Amino acid sequence: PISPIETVPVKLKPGMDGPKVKQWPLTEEKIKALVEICTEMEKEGKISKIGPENPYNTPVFAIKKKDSTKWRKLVDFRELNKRTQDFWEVQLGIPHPAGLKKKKSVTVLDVGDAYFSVPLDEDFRKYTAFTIPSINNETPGIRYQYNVLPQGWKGSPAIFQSSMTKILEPFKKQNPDIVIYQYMDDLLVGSDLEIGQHRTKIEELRQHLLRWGLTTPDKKHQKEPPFLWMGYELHPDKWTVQPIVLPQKDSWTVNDIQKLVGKLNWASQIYPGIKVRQLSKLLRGTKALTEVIPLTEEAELELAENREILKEPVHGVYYDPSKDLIAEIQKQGQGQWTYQIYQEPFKNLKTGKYARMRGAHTNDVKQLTEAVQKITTESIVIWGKTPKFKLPIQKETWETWWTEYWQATWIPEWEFVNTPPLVKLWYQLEKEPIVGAETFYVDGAANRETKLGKAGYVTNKGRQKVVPLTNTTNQKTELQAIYLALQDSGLEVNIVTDSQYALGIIQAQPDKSESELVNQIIEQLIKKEKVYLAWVPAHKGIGGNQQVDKLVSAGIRK
Amino acid sequence: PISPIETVPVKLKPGMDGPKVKQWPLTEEKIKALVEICTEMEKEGKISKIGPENPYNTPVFAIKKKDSTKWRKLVDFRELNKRTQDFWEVQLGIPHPAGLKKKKSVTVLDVGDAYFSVPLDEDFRKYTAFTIPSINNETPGIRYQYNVLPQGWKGSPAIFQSSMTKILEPFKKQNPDIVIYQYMDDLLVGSDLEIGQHRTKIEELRQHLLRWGLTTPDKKHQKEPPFLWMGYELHPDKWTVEPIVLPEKDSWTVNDIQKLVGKLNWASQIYPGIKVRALSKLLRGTKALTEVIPLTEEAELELAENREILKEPVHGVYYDPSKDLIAEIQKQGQGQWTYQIYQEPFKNLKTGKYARMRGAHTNDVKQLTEAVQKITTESIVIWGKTPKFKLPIQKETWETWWTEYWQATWIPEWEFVNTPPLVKLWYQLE
Ligand SMILES: COc1ccc2c(c1)N(C(=O)OC(C)C)[C@@H](CSC)C(=S)N2
Repeated sequence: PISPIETVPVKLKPGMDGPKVKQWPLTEEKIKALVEICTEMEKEGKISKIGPENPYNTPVFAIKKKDSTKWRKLVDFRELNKRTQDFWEVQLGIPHPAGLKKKKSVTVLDVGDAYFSVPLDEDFRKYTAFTIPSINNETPGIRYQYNVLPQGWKGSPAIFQSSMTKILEPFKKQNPDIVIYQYMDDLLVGSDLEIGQHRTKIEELRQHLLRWGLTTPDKKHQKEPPFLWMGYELHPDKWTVQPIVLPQKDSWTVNDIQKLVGKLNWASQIYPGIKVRQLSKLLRGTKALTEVIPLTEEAELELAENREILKEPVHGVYYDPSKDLIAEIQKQGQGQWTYQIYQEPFKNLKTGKYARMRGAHTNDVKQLTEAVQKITTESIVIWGKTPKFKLPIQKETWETWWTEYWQATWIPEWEFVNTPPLVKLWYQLEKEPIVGAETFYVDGAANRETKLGKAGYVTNKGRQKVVPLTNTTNQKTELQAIYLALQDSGLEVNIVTDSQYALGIIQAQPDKSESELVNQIIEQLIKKEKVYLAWVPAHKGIGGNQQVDKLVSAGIRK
Repeated sequence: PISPIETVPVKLKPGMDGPKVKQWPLTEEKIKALVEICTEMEKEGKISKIGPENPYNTPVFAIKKKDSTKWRKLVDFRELNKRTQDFWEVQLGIPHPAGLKKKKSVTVLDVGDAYFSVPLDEDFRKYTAFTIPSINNETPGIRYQYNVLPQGWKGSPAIFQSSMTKILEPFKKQNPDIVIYQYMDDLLVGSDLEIGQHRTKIEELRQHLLRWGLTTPDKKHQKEPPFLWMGYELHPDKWTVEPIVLPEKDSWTVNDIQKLVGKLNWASQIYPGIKVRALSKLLRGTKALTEVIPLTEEAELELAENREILKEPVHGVYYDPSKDLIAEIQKQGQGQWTYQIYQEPFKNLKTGKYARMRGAHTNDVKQLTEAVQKITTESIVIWGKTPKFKLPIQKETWETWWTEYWQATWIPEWEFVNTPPLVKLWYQLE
């Protein structure tokens, strides 16, 4: 059942040649299953025996996947796939269920063995050459070519997608408002015509196709509603995912954990309120798929908290091109936020989360805005529209982290709402130094090979101090040194900083961190009435310098 | 209905392959605008659909250039140029007239519709294959090839260069003081005339441009507060430096002076012969910052001497045509940014303050994108090349909104800044 359509032109990558092999000699039983096989294939005119004259070859596999009644074969166009030219990949991802529409009735047609009909270019076929030798080398040259796009063959999937497109071209032209989608081996036909008035076009389709070389065994309209689309579970008016059974053990390896980590994420398109955070935080020690790991109490906390929602199934509505598209973002804490996209209030379109990670010390407003994009970017990747924004952030705190920040930023139609974890500015610094306030010339240091340092200060009224530190970074240290400095100050203070690094850290005003040290400063900052920092060149001249780095002296020679 | 002219063979540089870029998905409003364009132009024999045997790709946008009414197409041929044109920069150079900058005022016209008339080399065309996006990855992208010379490409005017010269001839000798640079789809035109004379001296060129080949300058119309009537006239003779402002009265407090030495400390790698100790000494002590402590006798010298190295620098100004300029910008106030085009760090080639109003739409990204061009037409006008832009912005935020305020042809190369800069302080040049 060869098609009668304009084939597509393929050459192998310039310079390279088609493959030439010689297969592993096989016996009586293997050859019988293949002769028989190729004959009625040749019969459908899918292949053609050629002669000695064709140079190139490839091997055959005469498999049995399950151990069922119909023997079958296959050829691994391994070497050919190396050689053959490059194509415009069709596998350009997938369309996302959220953003699909509500097309009353729909059917899917299996175009599975619908490639073998599509004809190969008349010049390449020679390359697809394979030989069927016998047991007693009585007939060494029983070789066949390949007239249609073979199984696997780099371009097959690339081309078949193209041919078929030109194929439904007039039908999609005559029957306009019906709508076909295609991927792999599944055809989804859909309309807003009552079942029978729908089955027409499907049958019409089932025929049109038949006229073009390709069959579609489907029967009376074929398959309907419970849809296992690329994992996704879809229903004529709602979507979600179905088999998603993340279990548990008493001794897991990162191996299985990865999986656990995946599922949770996957399930994150739909189920409002999921996090992977802690379960993944621990993943860090990337050794082999043999090493095991102690699922912490923080991880199982989440491993269990997440199962509750995921315990009881949540639904997904479809897109309605007229209705408002919108989203608002809630913060799940630990730098984690959750967004929900909706048209009709409480009608769940889509949900997902933004977790600023693998790069510490980050500000909140900033993170708010970061996710907004995650959305902006995603809302176009699907609705080609920008969600109106319902966001938990006052205007005046925004107008400030808009005009405060350096990296320029932008946020479209956003509106204000209330919700407990309201975001905003806990603190801020000063621009001009404070009058009368005490002036603290801080300093730190460390043993560049001995692990220790000393944090401390000296105020302008002759207020000195130090605190010997250990197992610390020249950074941590010059950081820690500001905490003291902080502590031993009353209400409105002035700090003169040795370090760029920390000055920068404290410029941005971030917040939470596993580094209790940075946090501890935050709170100081948070409690102070007026904090003014200032900064000066280390080795050069940090003001009182001579004395400062000199009172913190241990081991140095300069 | 056709008249086959003949082609100048375009071939692949240093063994490369053709660009296999990915198309940024885009608005539906815009995914419409591109079919409404590409088809009517597919009619016009300009463009054509290709099959799967062609894997090559390239970006397509959709702007509204002169104002708001109809859309414009645009292409990021940035990989093809980065492919071919570093051989068709040789084989087909188009030289930069260095008196370009020397002129009073430079205007520019989209004399780019003009290359649609030249057939493109059949055997090359495969490398101009673009694609048009579908909403939600449903339908397989609408895929076209280029039959003529793509208005995007850098290899185009290379070719049509010829006709450009031949077509300008009578003009060039009627008015010889005027120079013209054919950059991109750009006809850079400058003169030492009044803002009324060069303005006319231009249309004169427009008229000529219609007659002699119905090549066409798109109608000049828009009215921004900076009274842009007819003519996008950059005035290069306005090129004076005034960024690095020392505070007039700031040598009063410990703080001011504490600032004053740090600033002086950056300048140290720019003007290395900098003397600042006897100033620093003024603050060698752990003192209160709000303490009005006046200067020392010998300190004024270090301020004064260094305070006169400004009005006259040397060896910076050295451009290397075998290296690539880098522009880097940074935000400041509500509408005042800054850029520094160097090429080898601290070696400034050109600097400036992208201004704009206080009561105006303080949209960062309007400024940033619009800042960027302002850099660029100057970087063309002066060197005739595009700066690697080190951008103060989220990758994904820019990859989501430039296409909005980009009323320009060429899409200069770009990078985005990871860490913050101290530089901003007050107007400072890195
Ligand atoms: C219950 O199944 C569905 C429910 C809604 C939709 C679909 C299937 N869609 C589709 O092609 O299915 C996969 C390939 C995504 C398409 C039209 S299919 C005729 C649209 S716009 N909405």
